[PDB]
Amino acid sequence: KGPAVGIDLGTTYSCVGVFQHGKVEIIANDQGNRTTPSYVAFTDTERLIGDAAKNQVAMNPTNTVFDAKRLIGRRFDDAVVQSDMKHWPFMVVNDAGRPKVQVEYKGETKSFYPEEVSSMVLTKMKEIAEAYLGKTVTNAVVTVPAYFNDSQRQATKDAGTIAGLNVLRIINEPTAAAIAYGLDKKVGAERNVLIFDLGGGTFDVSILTIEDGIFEVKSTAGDTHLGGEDFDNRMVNHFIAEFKRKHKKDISENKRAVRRLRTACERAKRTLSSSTQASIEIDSLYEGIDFYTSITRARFEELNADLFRGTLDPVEKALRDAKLDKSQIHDIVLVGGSTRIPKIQKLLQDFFNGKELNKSINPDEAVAYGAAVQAAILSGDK
Ligand SMILES: Nc1ncnc2c1ncn2[C@@H]1O[C@H](COP(=O)(O)OP(=O)(O)O)[C@@H](O)[C@H]1O
Ligand SMILES: [Mg+2]
Ligand SMILES: [Mg+2]
Repeated sequence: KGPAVGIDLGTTYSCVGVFQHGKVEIIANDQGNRTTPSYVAFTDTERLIGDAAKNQVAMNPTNTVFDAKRLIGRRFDDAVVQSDMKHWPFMVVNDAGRPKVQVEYKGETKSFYPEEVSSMVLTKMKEIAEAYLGKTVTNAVVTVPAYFNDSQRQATKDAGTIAGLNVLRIINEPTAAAIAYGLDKKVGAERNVLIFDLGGGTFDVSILTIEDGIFEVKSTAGDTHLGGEDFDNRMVNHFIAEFKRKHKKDISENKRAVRRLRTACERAKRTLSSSTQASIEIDSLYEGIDFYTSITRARFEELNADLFRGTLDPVEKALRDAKLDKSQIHDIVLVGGSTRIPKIQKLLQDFFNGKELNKSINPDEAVAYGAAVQAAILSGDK
């Protein structure tokens, strides 16, 4: 038993919540973080997961694993797996039709099914909740993309059982997100909700119709390769070029420097959702040279402008596929870290002619939050 937890097992970041005393507690990890990166690192001594794993990525490119969700419940020959393989710095191999991640670990070669990597991320998530709860955690609602097929669902469920979790339910991320706002508890006459989920690596738009607490996916739209990482990349390019003019050199081909630069860019991006200017500071970036710079919000918004404006296309598409008009949407919910960008909130709001957004719950926590809630309903404690 214990309390049952909600866990958003995310493409790039995951989050665990628990409903207690009438309230969801989004649980902070060991580093104080309310979301934890979906990273697994192998070194010659130890196995790292989350913040630890990501914190050393620039140092250990080829043995740090991530993106395991893009492999979950799929076969090695899947054309999606085949193109994806070409951007990961880690080695992916075929095991009798099944993809496996191949790493070096303590000097030995080892290999893992997606559901095993995802099981390690769910372990770190279980242990977060347990350290907060001072209890063993056993029961969990785990979330998945609405477009997820029965096999993808089943492998995630197995990710759970391998982490030593009993998965009370696999629920769609955009439904969780609607639940966290209490949208499944309105008044009779059926409602239309749009979930606008812009994450680290993926963009999903969902239209959900809610009839007396029952939830139906009318349409889903989006882009499997649009997310915060892409805005970070437009920044890396700005900065690679900036070093050329300032310091008369080209860092492009140094893996480590470009990664370290990636990390500073990601962090400065987060600051620009709150401030109009952000500083970058990197001791000894390329051959001894220190990099000090800044980036304004206007220039961030400039490097990314097509990407941000373009997020409105899947919105029109999803509205078209749901046989719905703009004016027929009752709530718009923001899900995903990137929806904290004021520009994107401006595009989305303008499109909906001034309609208010549901944005009071941190968008990178709304999935886990609704899942925490649904988990307490499924345990009886709600
Ligand atoms: N404050 C912010 N402003 C802009 N981007 C943010 C902010 N906070 C987090 N992000 C971006 O959110 C993305 C993470 O999305 P999130 O929903 O947490 O993960 P996932 O897509 O894996 O579910 C990352 O690219 C991250 O840098
Ligand atoms: Mg997500
Ligand atoms: Mg708290």
